[PDB]
Amino acid sequence: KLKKVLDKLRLKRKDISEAAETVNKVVERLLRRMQKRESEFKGVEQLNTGSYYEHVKISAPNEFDVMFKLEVPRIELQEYYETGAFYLVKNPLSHFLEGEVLSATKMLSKFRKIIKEEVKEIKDIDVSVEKEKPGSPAVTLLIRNPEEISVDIILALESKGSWPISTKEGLPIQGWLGTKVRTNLRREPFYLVPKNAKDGNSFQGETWRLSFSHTEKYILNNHGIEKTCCESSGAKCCRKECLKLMKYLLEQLKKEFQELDAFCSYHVKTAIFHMWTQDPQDSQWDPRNLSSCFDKLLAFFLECLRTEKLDHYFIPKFNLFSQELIDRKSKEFLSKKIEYERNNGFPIFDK
Amino acid sequence: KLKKVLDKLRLKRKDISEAAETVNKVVERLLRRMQKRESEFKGVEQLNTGSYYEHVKISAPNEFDVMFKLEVPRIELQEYYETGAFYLVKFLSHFLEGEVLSATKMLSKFRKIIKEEVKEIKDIDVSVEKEKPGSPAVTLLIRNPEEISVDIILALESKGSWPISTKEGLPIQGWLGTKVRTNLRREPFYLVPKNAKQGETWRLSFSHTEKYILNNHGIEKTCCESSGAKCCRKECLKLMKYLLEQLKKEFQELDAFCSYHVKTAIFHMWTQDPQDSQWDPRNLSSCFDKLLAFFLECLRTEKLDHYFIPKFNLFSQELIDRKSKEFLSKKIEYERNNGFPIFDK
DNA sequence: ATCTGTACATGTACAGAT
DNA sequence: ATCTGTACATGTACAGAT
DNA sequence: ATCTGTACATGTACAGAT
DNA sequence: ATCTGTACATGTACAGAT
Ligand SMILES: Nc1ncnc2c1ncn2[C@@H]1O[C@H](COP(=O)(O)CP(=O)(O)OP(=O)(O)O)[C@@H](O)[C@H]1O
Ligand SMILES: Nc1ncnc2c1ncn2[C@@H]1O[C@H](COP(=O)(O)CP(=O)(O)OP(=O)(O)O)[C@@H](O)[C@H]1O
Ligand SMILES: [Mn+2]
Ligand SMILES: [Mn+2]
Ligand SMILES: [Mn+2]
Ligand SMILES: [Mn+2]
Ligand SMILES: [Zn+2]
Ligand SMILES: [Zn+2]
Repeated sequence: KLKKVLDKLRLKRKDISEAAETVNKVVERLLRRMQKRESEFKGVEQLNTGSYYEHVKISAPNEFDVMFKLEVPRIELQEYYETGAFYLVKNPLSHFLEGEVLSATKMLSKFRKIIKEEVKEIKDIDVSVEKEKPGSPAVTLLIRNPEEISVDIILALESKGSWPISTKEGLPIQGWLGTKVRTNLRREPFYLVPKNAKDGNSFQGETWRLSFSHTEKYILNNHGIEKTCCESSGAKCCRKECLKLMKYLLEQLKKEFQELDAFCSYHVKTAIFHMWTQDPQDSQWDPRNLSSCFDKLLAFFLECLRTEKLDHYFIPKFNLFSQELIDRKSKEFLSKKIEYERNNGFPIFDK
Repeated sequence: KLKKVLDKLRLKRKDISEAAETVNKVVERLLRRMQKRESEFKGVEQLNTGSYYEHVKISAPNEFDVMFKLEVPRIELQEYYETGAFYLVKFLSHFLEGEVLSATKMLSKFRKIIKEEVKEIKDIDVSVEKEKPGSPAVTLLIRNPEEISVDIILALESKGSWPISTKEGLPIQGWLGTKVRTNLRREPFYLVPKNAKQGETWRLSFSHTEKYILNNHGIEKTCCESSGAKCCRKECLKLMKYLLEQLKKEFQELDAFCSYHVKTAIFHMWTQDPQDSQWDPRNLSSCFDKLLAFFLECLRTEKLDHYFIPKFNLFSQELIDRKSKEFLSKKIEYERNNGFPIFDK
């Protein structure tokens, strides 16, 4: 029943194969262009992230996320007004500086210009660059070989120092993945992507946001308290399956209802990270109990909506569901929709 | 009772501190000599190994193992007979015996250098132990004034795929898992100048892999961590090591046995019984008793396969006589059936 | 002659197809 | 249950640069 | 190239709580 | 007796400086 829904959401190998071949060609060509001698982005490296590379993409392989990450040694960070997530950042990049402050907007604008130039010279493939969207750190490619595929090329600064202080009590995996895992994860770099809002606030053009997309990918692919969870000599859990179901519920509601424009799949991802922390035992995600596991995720998400509280998993003081970011009305609208589907056998899964 | 024995075997923080301070001085000075000096071993790097660095040393901090590992440009290995563990090495040109990199020549120069440097140490009472023909180590004897031995082990580091003899080894797939096993086998492998029984042959070492396993020994990621549950795996290893050590002190008949037999056996047992709840501290007695039963079965079948190299039998007749295994069997069974009176010594 | 940034070589987990 | 395409970590060969 | 600084894992040690 | 919290000690991966 839920299993039949998962059957419908499963990607097909033929679609995967055809989509990846084209995405890989485009991305490699753009990455090579970035290495040309006079490029401010020479030395940028690729990191594939997001649902496709975590194996939780649903319905079709039609949206791919790729970070083009540039190491920026000897950075000093200044927190933007105690928000925990947003920072000012203070030589190939000297053209993007205003005094000692690195402009996210100048740097993103040049990045976009280079990508557009290279895209125009692709005659192989039907590909174009989507109009910039406010609040996005990405240059998005629209590929039509024939099926529509979007690729988000995300500009990111790489810093190898210790993670900012706002993350100190974040990543609360000690009871689940453990202390050695958390220590090792926090020794990896952290990333900053352009905030890129057009909201008339101070430093609009120069504000960067923390990204832990690499850490999140690791977690999704190494998600059990037991080392053998979902391995060929261990037991299958239903953690990724619950994430896929919850993502589908949101995707379906969002297609129908403009009232839900403020919500995105990262809200669901964040909520399930909290549930995986609350219920760390693999036996609490037994496949035989798929319905009750999905049901408890739903109940948890409803509580987050109704109490207006969903803390960023890495930055606990940052509340993704504050009234400042999302209206009461929107949260209540979504709450009623979720409770309806839950209590009437998920008719939206049949559409 | 077993817990009281463990209390006696526990190292004291003050002894640890005093022993490590002296060991670290001597080791650092030898490692530095191997460098800025125009030695064939320039670029050798330190890797601490064995029971002290795995936190399973018992009784006193009086025996330390250190590898001085040298990366060597793509070598070619030829298995010695079909021993699995021993190899001739081809492509430091000073250490060739017509094209083969001689374990004896290379170890001899290494040992010469260490001896020379040791003679110039004036602040610490340290000497080099007479060479043992079976040993890949240059062994130091420190009087601190307590007696401390340090094994400085020369090792070639190779970054290639592990040799074919290890293909079915490291059988951790059901315990630590496939990602762990794959990642482990992506690390280098080591060759130490332990001769086959000759002079040119080298032997495989996985001391780095063994150390990782002892530090990451649970099916659960949180085993023995501050937000997980304590298991009794290392405590059973300590107890079994002490039983062998005590029997070996009393009976010369047991000279062919060593702690690495016990280590190998418990690796096998941890693979057979992977679940952390099968090693609950409340069940220390049962756990130690099943380790004993397992070891007795290894003795009775004359079979103890190297954990990494399955065709290498540490209990073959060629290495250990039938009578020696039977002698040990009887001793172990006596201690087991009389409540371990040797633990009270 | 050597050095090297770039891309191929090797190996296998994950999960879809049969 | 087996077979099989993709992703990806790490080793290494080498055209072009020095 | 080498070396120090940081962070926190692994331990010992012991009082107070359970 | 064990568990839990704090203090005190060593080992170790790796960034950044030199
Ligand atoms: N607001 C945010 N805060 C932190 N990280 C974010 C974020 N938005 C996106 N990300 C990161 O960037 C990745 C890609 O984002 P999206 O493409 O928008 C979604 P997704 O996780 O890939 O699933 P989907 O594309 O199937 O909906 C996320 O997986 C997450 O790691
Ligand atoms: N026969 C062998 N084969 C492979 N590796 C061996 C070996 N003998 C010793 N080693 C490696 O070298 C390490 C140190 O060896 P030893 O000092 O002889 C023992 P130990 O494991 O340190 O315990 P112990 O010194 O408390 O008795 C071992 O732990 C192992 O990793
Ligand atoms: Mn995505
Ligand atoms: Mn995206
Ligand atoms: Mn030792
Ligand atoms: Mn030794
Ligand atoms: Zn799982
Ligand atoms: Zn444990």
